[PDB]
Amino acid sequence: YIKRVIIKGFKTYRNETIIDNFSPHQNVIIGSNGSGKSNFFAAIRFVLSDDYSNLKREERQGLIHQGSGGSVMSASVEIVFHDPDHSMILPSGVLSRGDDEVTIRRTVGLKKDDYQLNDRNVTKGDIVRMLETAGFSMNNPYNIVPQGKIVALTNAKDKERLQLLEDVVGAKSFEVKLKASLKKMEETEQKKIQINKEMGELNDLAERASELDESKDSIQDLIVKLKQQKVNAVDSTFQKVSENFEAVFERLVPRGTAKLIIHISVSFNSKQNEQLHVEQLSGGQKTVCAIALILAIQMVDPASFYLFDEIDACLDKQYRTAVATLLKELSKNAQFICTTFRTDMLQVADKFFRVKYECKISTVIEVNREEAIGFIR
Amino acid sequence: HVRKQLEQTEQEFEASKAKLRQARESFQAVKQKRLELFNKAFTHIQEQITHVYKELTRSEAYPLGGQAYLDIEEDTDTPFLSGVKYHAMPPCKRFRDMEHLSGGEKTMAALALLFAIHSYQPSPFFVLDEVDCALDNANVEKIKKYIREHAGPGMQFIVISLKPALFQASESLIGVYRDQEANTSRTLTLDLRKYRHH
Amino acid sequence: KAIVQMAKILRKELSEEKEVIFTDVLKSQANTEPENITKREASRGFFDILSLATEGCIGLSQTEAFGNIKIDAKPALFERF
Amino acid sequence: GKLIRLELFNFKSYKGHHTLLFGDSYFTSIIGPNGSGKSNSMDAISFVLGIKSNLRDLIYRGRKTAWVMAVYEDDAGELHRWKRTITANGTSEYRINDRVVNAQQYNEALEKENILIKARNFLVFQGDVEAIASQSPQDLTRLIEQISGSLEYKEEYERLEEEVRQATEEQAYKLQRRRAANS
Ligand SMILES: Nc1ncnc2c1ncn2[C@@H]1O[C@H](COP(=O)(O)OP(=O)(O)OP(O)(O)=S)[C@@H](O)[C@H]1O
Ligand SMILES: Nc1ncnc2c1ncn2[C@@H]1O[C@H](COP(=O)(O)OP(=O)(O)OP(O)(O)=S)[C@@H](O)[C@H]1O
Ligand SMILES: [Mg+2]
Ligand SMILES: [Mg+2]
Repeated sequence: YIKRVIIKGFKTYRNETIIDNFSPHQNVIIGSNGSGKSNFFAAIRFVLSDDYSNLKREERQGLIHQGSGGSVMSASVEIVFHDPDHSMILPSGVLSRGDDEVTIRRTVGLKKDDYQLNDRNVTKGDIVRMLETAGFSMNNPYNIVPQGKIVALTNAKDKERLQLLEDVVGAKSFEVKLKASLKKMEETEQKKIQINKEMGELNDLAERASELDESKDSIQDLIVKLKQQKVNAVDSTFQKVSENFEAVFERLVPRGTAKLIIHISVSFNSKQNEQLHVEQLSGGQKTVCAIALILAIQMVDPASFYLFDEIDACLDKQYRTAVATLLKELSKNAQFICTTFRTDMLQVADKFFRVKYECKISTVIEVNREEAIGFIR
Repeated sequence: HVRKQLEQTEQEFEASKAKLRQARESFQAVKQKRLELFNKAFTHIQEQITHVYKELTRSEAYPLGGQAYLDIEEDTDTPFLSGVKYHAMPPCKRFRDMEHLSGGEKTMAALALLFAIHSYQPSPFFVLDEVDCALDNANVEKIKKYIREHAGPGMQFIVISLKPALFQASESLIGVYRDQEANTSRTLTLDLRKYRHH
Repeated sequence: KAIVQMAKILRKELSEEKEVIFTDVLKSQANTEPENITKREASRGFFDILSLATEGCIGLSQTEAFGNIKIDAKPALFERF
Repeated sequence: GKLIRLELFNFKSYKGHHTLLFGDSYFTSIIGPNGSGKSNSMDAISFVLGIKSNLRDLIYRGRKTAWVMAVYEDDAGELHRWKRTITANGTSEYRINDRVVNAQQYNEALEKENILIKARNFLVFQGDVEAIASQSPQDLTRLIEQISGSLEYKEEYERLEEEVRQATEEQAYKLQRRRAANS
């Protein structure tokens, strides 16, 4: 799906860095601590997703390369796709499957420099509009797994997991719209109580008082019906999530059961045992249940490219083997860009990139069979 | 009628001023005690953080290592009420913001801070969880070369580790396996002084 | 890779004897005398037998401080690695 | 000195009597797969020295009582058996050398051999490196205030802050209503 990445002037990169020839199946980027294999993912997120939305001077200086007093002007990331049919905004010289003019270089400067659309400076809205109709979303919790997210979902308590499920549904289009009608409720209440009492002082204004009473009845109707819409969406998505989680966990661990009980707590075990939530767990099965939940969150809405920054932190031979086999089975539908230090997702993947560390600049090379050499030295 | 009222109000005002001086000099005494007890620990960790970071970031390719120091933002009268910023700069690396660092470099700076905090009041033992499992093989080897050079009489190291590059060099192994048919944990131990290097 | 090798050495030693000492499996795998066995091999095999034991495939018995480890077979050993 | 061994009985994963032997080894690593109880052994180390930070939850569940004893030898060569017991009603009994001891004398016997739980200088918990790598400058000030021993005298500091502030404010308005009484 994604074809080649061109990175110039970004945080730890040279005058131009081209990474090419990765098939739509699973591809793995390796390196060492300080190479930039998590900075390549921050080069991908800089264009497609909306982490770097609108930035002040310190965030721009964090993006732009501070490379020994050279090339501090700009940073640019181009991402080339390939597709039989893909969405677009204006024709703009349609290349033969080379839709890179729509995912443009994303040029930032020290000042607010505005980027283009094949030599025409075009807003972010057209980019997110074509990515709207390309089957993506610019604020998904699954298309970005940065450094520290899986350790965050192993120390998040039950209400924070329910809020992340609520943002998985996107049901705050039924909640913050209900908060706008809550603004309406407070202002309408403390305005028109005074209005109807002064009208009852004068009392044809009782007609105005009566239809403001029925307007408050309409406020009641809309708030209970939108609470009904919220629960109607949330429990259907939860009926999807609970069973996706059951299937994913019974595929990872072939000896246990795992549900979700909504009050979020996760009643599971490893054999014929009792229920234990995330207070009473080893870190190994805590990160197993965290990645099983996120591999359930993918299955409510599957996308075409995923990013896995150390999705197998420090588990085990059996757990990395199960996660590698499940990711190989899942790579039949979408791109799976990943990062590893251990060879269990190297024996099963297809493409292997190595980020060569130097102490200010870095570049990516591609050989395939020197990687297990690089890890089993 | 007003003169003895004046003197009684004046003298209970003076008694309130005297107990004000009492509580105020007691406050300066407990403040100076808190200040000295904080300042000696601050000076000790500030002098040892540089050496522990140089020991954690040197290698064969770069023998001098990085440099780290922690310092008060606003040193006016109370360092214990101000924040301490921890600057940790690895080899060939310099920033203005510290959170631009890697996963392994953050883990190295964190382990250097813990080792420098620990040697203020040195406990007879030191116990470590799986802090190694966000690191590559070079940083795990530097952890092993730091621990093997420091573990001895007066400083015992008990690490919980999964990486064989770290626990292959211990003096003894405690292997804990879960017997599942009885639903218990069990321990075995092994002496690694019976075996050779290389 | 490693656990398959260890599984084969255990199936070989436990096919003939009822119990086998861990240090014998380590001498068999290193293909040398015990004085030449290295820490990396001993730790690798030790962790491998802990993993094999945690799956419920083998049994482990140790009755002295830093003493010999006795290994016995379970039925599940000859069908799952 | 050094820790010779731990003896655990019906602590979290450990059904019955188990022995964690350290011996002469000044560098001993605890290994095993996931869900096995290495961090349970570290929690036994943390619990046997008096950390409270759900006390019924430490007893083993199969599907009565629990105790853990740390044997430690000092620089002279004498053993200091420190046993903590979770009894049937949720209370913790402390024992030194088979002699029952309360909380403050137990912590005093620990602080006699430079084991300071109130500083927590020697325990690195699972994820504590990522936490201290994500700490705020105020959080690091709290940590150095912890390990310095100067986290004590904090409530006395803030209490006497309030005392001297009330005193000088009452002195000032004493002056103002005193000149108003002279008025
Ligand atoms: N503006 C910049 N100028 C120079 N170097 C930068 C800049 N921003 C970030 N870096 C460097 O880019 C690197 C970012 O760390 P990464 O190598 O991406 O993390 P990682 O090591 O790939 O992930 P790990 O190993 O799991 S923590 C660090 O070496 C930073 O010093
Ligand atoms: N009171 C208890 N009774 C019985 N089992 C318990 C009890 N408390 C915890 N457990 C179990 O013990 C497990 C913890 O095992 P540990 O050995 O601590 O994990 P660990 O493997 O040491 O840490 P990792 O996975 O290597 S990071 C929990 O996940 C529970 O299944
Ligand atoms: Mg990273
Ligand atoms: Mg653990």
